[PDB]
Amino acid sequence: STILVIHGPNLNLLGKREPEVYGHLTLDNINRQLIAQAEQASITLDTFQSNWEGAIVDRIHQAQTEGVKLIIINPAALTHTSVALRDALLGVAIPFIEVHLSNVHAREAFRHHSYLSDKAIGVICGLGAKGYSFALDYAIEKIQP
Amino acid sequence: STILVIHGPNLNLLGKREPEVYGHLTLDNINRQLIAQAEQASITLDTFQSNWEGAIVDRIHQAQTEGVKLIIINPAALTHTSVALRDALLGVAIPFIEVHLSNVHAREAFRHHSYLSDKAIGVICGLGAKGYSFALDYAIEKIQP
Amino acid sequence: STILVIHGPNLNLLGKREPEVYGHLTLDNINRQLIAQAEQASITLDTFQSNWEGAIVDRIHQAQTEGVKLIIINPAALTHTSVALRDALLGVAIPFIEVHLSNVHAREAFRHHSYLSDKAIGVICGLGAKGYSFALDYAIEKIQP
Amino acid sequence: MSSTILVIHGPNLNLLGKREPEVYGHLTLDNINRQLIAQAEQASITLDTFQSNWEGAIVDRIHQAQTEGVKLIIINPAALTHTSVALRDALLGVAIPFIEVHLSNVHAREAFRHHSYLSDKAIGVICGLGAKGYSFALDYAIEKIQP
Amino acid sequence: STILVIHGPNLNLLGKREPEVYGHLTLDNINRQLIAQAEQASITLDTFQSNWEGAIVDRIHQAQTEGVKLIIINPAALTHTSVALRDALLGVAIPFIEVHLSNVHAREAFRHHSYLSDKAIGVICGLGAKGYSFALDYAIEKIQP
Amino acid sequence: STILVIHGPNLNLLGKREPEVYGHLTLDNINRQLIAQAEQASITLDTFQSNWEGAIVDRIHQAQTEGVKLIIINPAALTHTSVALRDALLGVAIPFIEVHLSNVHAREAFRHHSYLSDKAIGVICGLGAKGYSFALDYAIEKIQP
Amino acid sequence: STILVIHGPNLNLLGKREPEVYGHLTLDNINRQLIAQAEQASITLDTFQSNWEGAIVDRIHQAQTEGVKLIIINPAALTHTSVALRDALLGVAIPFIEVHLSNVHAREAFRHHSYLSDKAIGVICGLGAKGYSFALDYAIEKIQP
Amino acid sequence: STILVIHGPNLNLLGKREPEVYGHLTLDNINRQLIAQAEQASITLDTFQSNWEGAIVDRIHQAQTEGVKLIIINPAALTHTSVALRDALLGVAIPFIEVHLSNVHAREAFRHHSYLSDKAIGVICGLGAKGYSFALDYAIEKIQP
Amino acid sequence: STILVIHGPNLNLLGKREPEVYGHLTLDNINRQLIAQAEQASITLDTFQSNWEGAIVDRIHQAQTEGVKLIIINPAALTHTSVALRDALLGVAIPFIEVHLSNVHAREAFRHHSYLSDKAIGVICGLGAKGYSFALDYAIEKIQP
Amino acid sequence: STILVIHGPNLNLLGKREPEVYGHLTLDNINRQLIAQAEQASITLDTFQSNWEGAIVDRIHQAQTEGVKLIIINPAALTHTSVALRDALLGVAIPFIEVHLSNVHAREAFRHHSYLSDKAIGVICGLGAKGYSFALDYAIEKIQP
Amino acid sequence: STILVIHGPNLNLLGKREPEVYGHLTLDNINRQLIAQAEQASITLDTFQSNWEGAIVDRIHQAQTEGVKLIIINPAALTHTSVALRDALLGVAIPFIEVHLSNVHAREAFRHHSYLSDKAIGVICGLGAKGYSFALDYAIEKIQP
Amino acid sequence: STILVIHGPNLNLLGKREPEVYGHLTLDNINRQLIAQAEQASITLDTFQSNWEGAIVDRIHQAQTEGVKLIIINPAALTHTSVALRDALLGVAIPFIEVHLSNVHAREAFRHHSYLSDKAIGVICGLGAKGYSFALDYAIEKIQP
Repeated sequence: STILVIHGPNLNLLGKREPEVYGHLTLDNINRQLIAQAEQASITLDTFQSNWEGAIVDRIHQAQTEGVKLIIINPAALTHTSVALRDALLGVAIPFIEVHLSNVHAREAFRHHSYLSDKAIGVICGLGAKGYSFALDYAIEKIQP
Repeated sequence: STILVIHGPNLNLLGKREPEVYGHLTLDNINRQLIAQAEQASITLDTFQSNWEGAIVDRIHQAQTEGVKLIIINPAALTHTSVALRDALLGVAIPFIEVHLSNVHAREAFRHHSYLSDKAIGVICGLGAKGYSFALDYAIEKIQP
Repeated sequence: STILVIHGPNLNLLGKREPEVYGHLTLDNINRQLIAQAEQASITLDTFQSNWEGAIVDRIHQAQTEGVKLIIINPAALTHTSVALRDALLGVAIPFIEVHLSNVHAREAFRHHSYLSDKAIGVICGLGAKGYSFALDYAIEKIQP
Repeated sequence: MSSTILVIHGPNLNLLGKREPEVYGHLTLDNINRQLIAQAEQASITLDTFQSNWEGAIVDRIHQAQTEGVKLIIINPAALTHTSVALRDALLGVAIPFIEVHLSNVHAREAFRHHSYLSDKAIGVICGLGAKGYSFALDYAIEKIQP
Repeated sequence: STILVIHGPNLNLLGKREPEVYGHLTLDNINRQLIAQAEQASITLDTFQSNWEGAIVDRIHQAQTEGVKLIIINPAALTHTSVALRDALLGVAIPFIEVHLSNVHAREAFRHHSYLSDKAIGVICGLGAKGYSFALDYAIEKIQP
Repeated sequence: STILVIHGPNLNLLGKREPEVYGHLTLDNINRQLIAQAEQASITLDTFQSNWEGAIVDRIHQAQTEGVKLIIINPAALTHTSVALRDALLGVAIPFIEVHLSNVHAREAFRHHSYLSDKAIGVICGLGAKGYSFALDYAIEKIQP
Repeated sequence: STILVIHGPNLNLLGKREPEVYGHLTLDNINRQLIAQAEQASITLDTFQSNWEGAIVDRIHQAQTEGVKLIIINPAALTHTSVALRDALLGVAIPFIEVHLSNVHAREAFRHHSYLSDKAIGVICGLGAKGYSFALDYAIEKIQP
Repeated sequence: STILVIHGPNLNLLGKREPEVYGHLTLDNINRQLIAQAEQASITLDTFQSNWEGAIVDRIHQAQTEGVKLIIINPAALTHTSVALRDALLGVAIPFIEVHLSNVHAREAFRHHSYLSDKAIGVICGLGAKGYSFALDYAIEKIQP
Repeated sequence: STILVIHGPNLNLLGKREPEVYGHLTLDNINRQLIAQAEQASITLDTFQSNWEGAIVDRIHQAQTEGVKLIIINPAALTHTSVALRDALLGVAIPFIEVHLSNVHAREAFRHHSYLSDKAIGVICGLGAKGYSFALDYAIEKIQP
Repeated sequence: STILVIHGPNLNLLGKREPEVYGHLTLDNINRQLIAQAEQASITLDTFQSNWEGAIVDRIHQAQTEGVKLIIINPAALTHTSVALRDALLGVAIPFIEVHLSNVHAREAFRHHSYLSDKAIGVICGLGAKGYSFALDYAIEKIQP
Repeated sequence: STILVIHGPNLNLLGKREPEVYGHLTLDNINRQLIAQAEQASITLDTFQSNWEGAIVDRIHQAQTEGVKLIIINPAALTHTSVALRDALLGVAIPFIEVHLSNVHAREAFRHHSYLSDKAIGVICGLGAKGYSFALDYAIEKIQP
Repeated sequence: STILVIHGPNLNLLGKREPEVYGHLTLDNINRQLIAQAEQASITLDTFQSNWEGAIVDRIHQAQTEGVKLIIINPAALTHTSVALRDALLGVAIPFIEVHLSNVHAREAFRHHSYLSDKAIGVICGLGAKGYSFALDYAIEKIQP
C-alpha cells in the first residue's frame, strides 16, 4: 500500500447508536469514500481500525515493510495516552497527518495534551469525516509530483 | 435485563500471591457470589476479566448489542490511565458504577486521579469484595425502580 | 452506642426545597432506615447532624467516651476544608467510612480534594441514601462477622 | 458590500515569501489570496480578504463583517491566537462561526504556542499543511453554506 | 490578663487515650504549669480552649477589651485553614507566638502551609509542652524587660 | 419582600481600633444606612453578623423559610475558606451579591480566590460601605422594577 | 472636575447583536445616562470607546493633560492581557474604578486574572450598566464630599 | 526459567531501519548474548518481547507460575504510561531491574517520569546493550552467592 | 549601517509626572544622547516610539526594507505580552538587544517573563538611560570593529 | 562534647553593620550565653560557624566520632539549598533542633521550603538569640535521663 | 573609592579548551581591561574568582571591612542556587550589578530563575566581556559623577 | 589517569560506623576494587572524594589538564543542587557516567531531580557497589575497543 489510514479505539462506533445523536455516517462509509478518492488518483490506500494499542503498533511496523509512504491517523483517545504509538511512528519514520472528527480543544482540558501532534506534519480537527479527505488530498499532492 | 461486571488488569491474581495478602477470596468466588445474588432478582449477570485494555473496550461495545442495562466495573490500574475506556463507556452510553477493593485515596498520589469517576453514577472504594455486592444491590433497585 | 452516623452541614435541607427538585427523602427518613437496619442486627446506632464544625468535633470526642466502634460520616462540604475534623477522627482512633449522596467527582474541580478520604476505611459516593446502608452493612459485618 | 466568506490574516503574514526565498519558499500572502478567490469564485461564493498587523483593525474588521452578512470566517490569527482575548470576544460577540488555520505546525514549536484563546470556540482547526489549510477550510465552508 | 494562652481544636484530647502509650500530659497540666510560671513573674495569665472556631475568634475579640498584651496560640489544625483567625489576631493587633507540640514539617505536605506563621513574632514546633513555657519566657521578657 | 444582609467574622471590629488607623465607620453605622435606604423603598430588610460559620449557615437556612428574595453577603474571611457557605446559599437557592469593603485583589494572593463569587449575581469590592448601598440599590430595582 | 469613562474593545456591540442575548441597552444609552448623572452634580464627564489598545493608552495620556481626577474603565477583554494599559494608568497616577457588566468569575478560568484589579480603588462586576452609575456615584462623592 | 528478560514495544525494530541510523545491532543479538551469558553461569533464562501491554502483563503472571526469581525489564515507552505493568510486577512480587538502551533523561521532559523506577531494585540507562548484561550480572550474583 | 531604536508604550511619559518621581530625564533627552553618540561614530541612527503594538510591528517590517542592521528595543510592557513583536523581529531576522530602564526582576512576578529575551543578543536592565548607550556601544563595535 | 552548636553562613556578621540596625548582639555573645547555660548543668558544649558548606559537613562527621548526643543548628541560608547538609545529619544519625533568629515565614516565599525541618526534632524561629537558649534548655532535659 | 569584581565558578576556564569554540579571551584579559579602565578614572579595582561558594562569601564579608563601594558580580552557576550569596550581599549592604557573558534566557529554563537579580541595581547578560566594562562605566559614574 | 572516579559528599561515611546501612563495605573497599579492575585492564585510574563542592569542581578542572578520558561520578546529594558541577563537566567536556549506590527514585520526591543526568552518557542507580564496576566496565570497552 501507499497511503495507510489508521483509526484508533471507539471509532468503530460511528453511526451505531441512535442515528440522530451522531448522524448516520459509519466508519465503513468513511473508508469507502477514501478508497474511492485514492482510486481516482491511482493510489493504493489501505485502512485499519482497532481498540487495541498493540495491534495498532504492529500495524505501523507492517506499514514500513509494505512501502507505505504516509499514514493518516485518527488515534482517537490514544493521542492523550500512548507514548508507544509515538515511538512506533518515529521508529518506522513514516510521515503522518493527525485527524480528529471533533474539535478536541472544545472538550475537557486533559484532551489538549497530545503525544503525537508535535511530530505530525499537520493536524486537522473538528471538520468531521471530511478531515480525512483533506488529509488524503494533502498526501496525494505531496506523494505524486 | 443484563448487568455486566468487568474486572480490569491484575484482578485475576486475587488469592494467588500468598494465603495472606488480602484473603482467599478469588475472582471466581466473587463472581459466584454475584451470580447467585443476581439470580435471586431474576437478573442476568455477565462477568468478564482481562489484562488487555483492548479486550475490555471490545466487551463494552459488545454490551451495547446485548442490551446490557448497567455496568459494574473495577478498572483496577486503568482508572488512572485509560481515556479509551472512558470513551468506550461514554460512546455506548451505558451507565456504570466504579468499584475498587482497596482505598485508592490511601495510596500513592497518582492513584487519586481517575478518567472514569466523574462519569460514573457513583464510586465505592475500600470495602473489599462486598463493594461489588453493594453496586449490584444498587443496580437491581435502579432497573426495576 | 456501638455505631455513630454523622451528617455535616446543609444535609438538613434534604427534601425541603421543592420536593420535585431532588426528591422527598429527608435526613429523618435516612436515619429511620438506618436505625431499623441496626436493630435487625442488635447494634445500637446513634445519629447526629449539625451545620457547626465545632459541634461535630465535640460529638466525635463524645463518641470516644461512649465506646463507639465505628463512625459513618457524610461531612458534606467539610470533606474539602476541615483538617480539624480529620484530626478529631484520628485523635479518637475510631475507624470511619465516608459517604456522599452525590458523585462529588462529577462536580467542580475543588470537590476532588478531601482531608478525610485517605484515612477512611472506604468511601461511597453518588449512590444516594443507599450509600449509608451499604456503609452500615459493611460496618455491622466487620463488628460482628 | 456583501460577502459570504471572510478570510482574516493576522500579524506578520504579510512577510510570507519576502525574506530570502531560500528560507521558506516563494509563496506570498497575495498568492494565497488569489488561490482562495479563484476557488471561491469557481463555486459561486463571494469571498473577501483582510490582513493587518494591528489587533484593533482586525477587531473592527470582524464587527464590519456582521453588517456585511458574512456567514463564516477563515482566520489565521498568527501570534494573536496565544494572546488576544479581544479577538475571541469579537468573534463571539458577532456570533459568526470560524475556522482557525496555521500554515505551520504550532504544536511542533515552543510550549507557549500550544495554548489558544480561539481554538476551543472554532468549528475546527487546521495546522501544518501550508497554504492548502486555507483551501481545505474554504472547501468545508462551501459545503456547509451551499450544501 | 496580661497574657492569654489559646489552644485550638482537639487539644483537649491530650492524655485521655491510653496515656501510657500516647503520653499522660493533659491540657490542664500544661495550663497549670504556665499559670505557676506566670505567677512567678507577677504576670496574670489566662487560658482558653475550644473546638469551635467562632469561640476562638470571639475570645480574641474579648482579649482586646481586657488589655491582653500578648497571645500564645496553638491553633492546632486551624493554622492550615482559618483565615478568620488570622484576621481576628490582625484586627485586634495583639502580637502572638504560634506554638505546636509536634513538628508539623515532618507530617503531610498540607501541614507545611499556615495562615498565621507569617504574622506571628515567631514559631515553636516539635518541643512538646515546653514549647509553651518558652513562648511564655520570651513574652515575660518582652513585656517587662 | 425581605432582603437579608449578612456580615461574616471580624466585621464587628469595624471602627473600634484607633479610628484614626482604618476609619470611624462601624458595622452598626453600615446597617443604619441600609435600613434607611430600604425603608425609603418600603422594603423590609434584615441584618445579621456572626464570627461563627454555623450561625451563618443556620441564618441562611432560616432566610429560606422567611421568604427572603435576595441576600447581600460580605463573607469576609469565609469567602476564601467556606465551601459550607457556598452550599447553604446554593441549597436554599436565594440569589446573592457579594460585597467587600476593601480591595481583596490588592491584598495577599490567597485572598484572590473565592468560593462564592462564581455563583453571585455580582461582586463589589474596594468601595467601602457604599458597596453595600450599591448592592442594595441593585436589589431593590430587581425586586420592584 | 472631569471624570473620564473608558470602554474597551467590543463594548460598541452592546444591544446590536440580538436583543435576545443580553437586554435592550446600548453603549450610547449608557453614556447618555452617565452624562446626565454628572451634570446633575455639576461634574464634567467625557467618554471614549475603542477596540485598539494604543488608542486607549493615548487617551489616558491625554487625560493627564486635561487634569482628569478619576477614570471609570471597562477594559473588557484587556483586563486579562494588557500590561500596557496598567502601566498607562499607573504612569499618569490617575486613580480608577474597574467595571464589568457581567460576572467575570462565573465564566472561564482565564477571566479570573486581571492586570488592573489590584491597582484599582475597587471593582464592580455583574450588575449590568448600573455598575457604571455606582462607580460615578462613588467618584462624585470622592471628588466633591 | 530462573531469570526472565522482557522487552517492551518497538524494541523489535532495533537494527532494521537504515543500519547506520542506530547501528546494525538487533534485538536478537541481545537475547543471543544474554542467553550465552546465562549458560556460563548455569542459569536458565527466558526472553520475551511484545508491542501489546496486556501480553506483557500476562507474561509477568506466567512468570510467577514458572518460579522466576528475577525480571530484567526494558518496558520502553510503557515506563511512562503503564500502571498496569507496575501492578503486575508488585502483584507477583518478583524483584526487577529496569533497563533502557538510551539515556532517557536526555530527551523530552515527559520521558523523565516512570511508574516502575521507584519499585525496581535499580535502573540502568544509556549504556546500550551492555545495560542488560550488567543487570544480568547483578541478577546472577543476587541468586547465587 | 543604520541602527534603529524602538521605545515601546508609556516611555513617552518619561519626565512628565512630577519630576521628582524619578528625576527629570525625558524620552527626547535619551534620543539626543544616542543620536550624538551615533554621529560621533559615523553611524546612521533612527528612533521610534509608539503606544500601539501595530505601529511597532509596521516599523520593524520597514526596518527590513531600509536595510537596518541592528535594533535596540525597549518594549516596555510589550516584553511580557506580545508574541506579535517576537514574530516580527524573527520574521525580519534583524538581531536585537533588549533594554529596560528599571530592574524588571525587582517588581511584580509577571514582569519576570518575556517573549523577547530568549531571542535577543542580550539584555540590559535597571541601569537607567546608560542602558541604551551601552547597547549602542555594543552595536557600533559589532557593526564596524 | 555532648552538645554541638552549629551556625551557618553570614551569622558571623551579627552586630557588625550599624549596631543601630539589628542590635549590638554578636555571634560570640550568643555562644557565651550558651556555654554558661550549659556549664550550669555540667554539660560540655561546643560551637562552630562557617560560611563553607563542606566545613559544616566535615564538622558534623567529626561530631560523630566525638560522641556528640545532639546538635543545635542554625543553618541560615543552607536550610533552603543544602541536601548535603541534610544527608550529613542523617548519615551520622545525631538528632538536631533547627533555630533561626528571624521569622523565616515572614519573608520571601522561597524561604518557606527547608531541606532540614522535616528531620529536626523541632524548630524555633523569630525569637532571636533566646531561640538558641530554648533549644539548649530542651536538649539538656532530653540528654539527661 | 574601590570597586570589587567577582567571578563565580567555572569562569577560570575562559579560553582554555579550543580557543576555536568560545574565542581566545581569558579571565585574566577581562580583568586586565577592567583594571586599566578603572585606572583611567583613578578608581581602585580588586578582582576575585573562585569555584568555592564559601570563598566568595568571605570575600564579600572582606569587601565590607575594606570600604568597597560597589560590587560587579558574575555568579555564573550560583545565580540559580546560592541564597548564601544573596544573603552575603544583602547582609553587607553593598550595591551590586549582576553580569553574565552569555544570554541565560536563551538556555535551559532552570537558568531563568535567580537568587540575586531582584536585588541587584541591574543586570547585563549576553554582551560578552563588554558587559563587565559597561557595568564598570555605570559604577564609576555613580561613585564619582 | 585515563579514568577518574569522583565521590561526592557524605560517601566517606560508608562502612564500619554506618549511615544506618547494610553492606559493611566502605568507600576505600570500593576504591580498592575499582583500582584492581582497572590494573587488570591496563588502565590508569585515580579517585577522589570531598564534602566540599568547590574541591570537586577544582578536581574536574584538573582532570582536563591531566588528559582524563572519562569520569565516573557519584555526586550524591549534589546531583540535585549543583549547577556549578554540571557546568564544570560541560566546560571541560569530559564524558561522564553517573552512579548512585541506592535507588534515588525510591526516596523523597526532591531526589528525582538531577542537574547531571541529562548530560551523562548514562546512569546506574540502586545496584550498590557493582554500579561503579559496571560503569568502569563500560568505560574500558569505550576507551579500549
